[PDB]
Amino acid sequence: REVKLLLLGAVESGKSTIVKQMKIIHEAGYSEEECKQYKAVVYSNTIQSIIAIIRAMGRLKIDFGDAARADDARQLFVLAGAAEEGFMTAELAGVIKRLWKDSGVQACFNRSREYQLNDSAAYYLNDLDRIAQPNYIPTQQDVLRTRVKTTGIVETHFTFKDLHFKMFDVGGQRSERKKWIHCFEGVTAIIFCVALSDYDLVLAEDEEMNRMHESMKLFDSICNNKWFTDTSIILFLNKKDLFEEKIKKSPLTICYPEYAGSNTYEEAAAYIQCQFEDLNKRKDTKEIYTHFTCATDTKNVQFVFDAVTDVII
Ligand SMILES: Nc1nc2c(ncn2[C@@H]2O[C@H](COP(=O)(O)OP(=O)(O)OP(O)(O)=S)[C@@H](O)[C@H]2O)c(=O)[nH]1
Ligand SMILES: [Mg+2]
Repeated sequence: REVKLLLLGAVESGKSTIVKQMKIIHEAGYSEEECKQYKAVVYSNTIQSIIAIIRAMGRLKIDFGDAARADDARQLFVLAGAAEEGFMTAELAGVIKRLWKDSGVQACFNRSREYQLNDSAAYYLNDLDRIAQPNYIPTQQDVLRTRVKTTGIVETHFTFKDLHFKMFDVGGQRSERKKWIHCFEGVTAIIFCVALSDYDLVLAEDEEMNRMHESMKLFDSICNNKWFTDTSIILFLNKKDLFEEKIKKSPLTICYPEYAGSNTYEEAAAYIQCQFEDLNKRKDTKEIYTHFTCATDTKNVQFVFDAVTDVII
């Protein structure tokens, strides 16, 4: 009756967002106290995002659309400290707001594949007025959108379909992957997450190795690990919503030079699915249960997880 699910995957593939979904779906979601706890993370993610674009503008040599933004940018650092403490003055919000609307800033934002930027940058920045209002309390989506690198082993429990689930989540960054082996015992099923949107990105840890190629190496390792022969391997080709948006303006050939299909979601998605499933060295004896997901979308995850559970039995 107990089921141990181990979430694996490279950095920022969406493993922890899936864990938060289990809370939203199988419990009653984040309470007011828990949401308030996330208020400091939302604000630091937001400042972190705008500072990242402003930093990038310096390296890439992009000017502000209006010279006036220069002192707004300086006023940003003077007031940024407040943010991580969980406070957002109308003045700071005003400063971020004006910065986010600048064409030079927007020009740099659109070049975000050239540097590291929070996936939820536009989500928070576009909702500045809401998140900055007095007595703001994060909504479940706000919590789902927060980014905090995972270190250590986070364990979560929930009951679904009469089964007692014990879900384990670990971090995907270099230092943390070395510690995955500590969770290899008694795993009922592994949900390996992959950010489909990584195809045109370099690692936060390196820039000559394509993030998806790294994801492929990790999957090749796990999937084929004989220790995992009787463990169901579920593959979540995640961030399908960002992939759909990217495929229209960024060639999949960057990652896979041999790709002949068109820049359409359906064709490119199927191609990546095949790339990963092809790594399975025992296709007739081992089945990989693939699902396309958008971790932040509760409904998608709810139906996908219901499906995965039926597979687990
Ligand atoms: N738009 C969008 N954002 C997503 C999706 N899945 C995850 N995210 C966002 O991506 C960021 C990273 O997600 P997270 O769950 O922290 O990744 P992780 O794999 O758990 O990363 P780590 O813990 O190894 S470093 C978070 O801000 C989360 O809200 C998705 O499908 N769509
Ligand atoms: Mg995590």
